[PDB]
Amino acid sequence: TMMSGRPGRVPLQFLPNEARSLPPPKLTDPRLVYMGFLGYCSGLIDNAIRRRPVVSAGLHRQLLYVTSFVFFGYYLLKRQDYMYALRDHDMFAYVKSHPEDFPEKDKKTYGEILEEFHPVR
Amino acid sequence: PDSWDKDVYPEPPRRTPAPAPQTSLPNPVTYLTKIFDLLVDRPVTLAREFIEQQHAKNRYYYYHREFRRVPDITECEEKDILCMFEAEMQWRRDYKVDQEIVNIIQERLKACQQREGESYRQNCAKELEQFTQVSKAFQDRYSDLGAHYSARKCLAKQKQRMLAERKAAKEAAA
Ligand SMILES: CCCCCCCCCCCCCCCCCC(=O)OC[C@H](COP(=O)([O-])OCC(O)COP(=O)([O-])OC[C@@H](COC(=O)CCCCCCCCCCCCCCCCC)OC(=O)CCCCCCCCCCCCCCCCC)OC(=O)CCCCCCCCCCCCCCCCC
Ligand SMILES: CCCCCCCCCCCCCCCCC[C@@H](O)O[C@H](CO[C@H](O)CCCCCCCCCCCCCCC)COP(=O)(O)OCC[N+](C)(C)C
Repeated sequence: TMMSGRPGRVPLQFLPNEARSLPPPKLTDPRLVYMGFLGYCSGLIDNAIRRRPVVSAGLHRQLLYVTSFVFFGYYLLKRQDYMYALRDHDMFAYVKSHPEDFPEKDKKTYGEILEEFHPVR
Repeated sequence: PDSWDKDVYPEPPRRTPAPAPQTSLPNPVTYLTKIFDLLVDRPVTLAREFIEQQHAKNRYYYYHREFRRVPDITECEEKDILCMFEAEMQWRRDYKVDQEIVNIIQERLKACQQREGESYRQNCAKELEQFTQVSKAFQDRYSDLGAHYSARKCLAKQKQRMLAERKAAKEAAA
């Protein structure tokens, strides 16, 4: 477990307060559109299994499918973005606080670097 | 013709002997040439005159793109992706230009062979030496880089060649 037991972590909290400082996902997010597509597919499959007209029947039910998927997808995307931002924050903090473990290296040009040549023949 | 550069594509001056007939028989070649000029050359000349008159009314121009020089892979730092990209693109353009230079020299060689005809082995010795030198340099540059060639690989090959030359010079001086 990498980020389990992280200091200051409140248990059973889907989205902490520190996540409010990150940019929320746009409503036209391609991931949100894909979640809505999944909801629409679920509605179509529901109509197919219940032997209703797949495309025409149950418009309210299909709309509820799409809406529920979009809602949960928006919150899931918020949590995913928060976790990735937290990972980057921790990585940068560790790199900064361990300079002897992460030292800068002198940059040499390819005019100085000697690379062996392997002819293709 | 001013279409191409006479210096880049040289032509020896054309020496055509004058006719010196020895018989009273008419020349069928001359008669057929007169017929050809009367029946074909004049109509095609008039057609081209009309076409060029149409072209002169709508004159417009196109240009030759100029590329400024950019730092090469020797100057680029290690894993400096932008400099590596610029250097690789420049190296590819130079490779294309060198290929076309070799093509120009080969065209010179072929034209001189055909022109000199039965005395080509002697009169085309100048164009054979230029082709030999150009092809030697081009081969030393891009001989066996491979399908996935690059400026880095060409630089490694040049470094290997320079090391071999330095070792040979040191051994000779020893
Ligand atoms: C549309 C492209 C989708 C691509 C994939 C996307 C993901 C899946 C889609 C979601 C689920 C869709 C519904 C599934 C059930 C369909 C049942 C059916 O009959 O459907 C016919 C139905 C119309 O018929 P109906 O009158 O309602 O009822 C007739 C009976 O169902 C007649 O039924 P029957 O009694 O004759 O049933 C017999 C039939 C029953 O067969 C079926 O029911 C086949 C479909 C169900 C199988 C599984 C579907 C996929 C589920 C997810 C799995 C992964 C998918 C991706 C896989 C990729 C790799 C393959 O069985 C057979 O024929 C057996 C032989 C074949 C078996 C072997 C082949 C199996 C292939 C499995 C994979 C198929 C992938 C594509 C599926 C596309 C389905 C439309 O048409 C559709 O459902 C069309 C799809 C919806 C179109 C909406 C259009 C909206 C307006 C335009 C929008 C334009 C774009 C919007 C943007 C803005 C533009 C301006
Ligand atoms: C103050 C007044 C307002 C309070 C607001 C409420 C505060 C939050 C309340 C949360 C609900 C109350 C508790 C109910 C159970 C909590 C469940 C959830 O919230 O907890 C989180 C758990 O969240 C879920 O794990 C995320 C659900 C993600 C669902 C998708 C999984 C990803 C699948 C990948 C493919 C995705 C496909 C698309 C899916 C539709 C983190 O809790 P944690 O104590 O730390 O878990 C310990 C175990 N660990 C450490 C190993 C994780």
